[PDB]
Amino acid sequence: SGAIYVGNYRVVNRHLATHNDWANLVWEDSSRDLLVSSTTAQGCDTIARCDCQTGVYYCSSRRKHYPVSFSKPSLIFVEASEYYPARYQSHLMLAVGHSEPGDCGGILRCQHGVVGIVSTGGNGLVGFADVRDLLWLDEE
Ligand SMILES: O=C1CC=C(OC(F)F)C=N1
Ligand SMILES: [Zn+2]
Repeated sequence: SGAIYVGNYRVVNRHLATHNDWANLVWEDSSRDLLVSSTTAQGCDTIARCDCQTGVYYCSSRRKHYPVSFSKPSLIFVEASEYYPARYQSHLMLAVGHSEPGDCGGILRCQHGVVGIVSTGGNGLVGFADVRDLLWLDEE
């Protein structure tokens, strides 16, 4: 589990969105595994605006933050998980690291701020849904 809180936006894995998220929907994209809902209170997070390929992510299944190198966001085939069938997921970054389903929502951060959230795992990789292209998160 986990979210990004930027301005009056809450960014979650689409597959973990709650009824309240869907009732306060700003934007969602199944292909990206992302959903954004509106918040009443302002959030503590700053979104990275950059093309970093190194950062640190939180792994809940290890209670640990790991430094990683990661691929640039791309359209990637993802094997079946407990929460999606095998499918193509867009805007996904991969790193070598540990990820189980419940690790989804852990933050990946670089020197510029929040890069994305854990969205995939298995076979020794961790996949992160990028948010750095979502410029509208920073305004309005
Ligand atoms: O292997 C699967 C097939 C379908 C899924 O989607 C949904 F049923 F959770 C999840 N895992
Ligand atoms: Zn960066």
